[PDB]
Amino acid sequence: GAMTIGRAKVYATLSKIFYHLFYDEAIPKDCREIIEKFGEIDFNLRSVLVRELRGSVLIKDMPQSLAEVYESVMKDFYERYGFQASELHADHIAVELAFMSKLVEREISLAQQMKEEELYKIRAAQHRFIKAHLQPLVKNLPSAPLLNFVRDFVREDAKYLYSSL
Repeated sequence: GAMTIGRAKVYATLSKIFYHLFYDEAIPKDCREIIEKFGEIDFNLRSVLVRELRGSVLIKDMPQSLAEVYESVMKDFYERYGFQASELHADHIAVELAFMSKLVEREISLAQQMKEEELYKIRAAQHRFIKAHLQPLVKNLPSAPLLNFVRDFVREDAKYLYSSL
């Protein structure tokens, strides 16, 4: 219901914002206003910074052996749920957020089709994805209003999923 729709919207909206910042494009006012519903916020992050918000870059504790194959690790997870990374490295924050929005969009339908077992499985996949990939990425973000918002959202979403599981 309402919760699932909302989660999908936040993930999709954050993803789109990072894609625009990546290419040094203005954020559509439609996207801004969505995040501005939470209140006023600064959307000014340098494209040079945004381009490098990748898991294998931000996570300094990542072993070189893992960082060298991390794209394939990400793509293996994505392919399992029929997702393909658009344009950017598979471990880029924008792509990871887009993948979450897609998992949550599938959850919306499964909840209303009342498919209990598949609903548990999709939520379990979301939590697995956050624990393995997205949360480690976001915990290593530098401090900025947009990035802190993403931190807060992902932290609270994983708690939500853990409790629902």
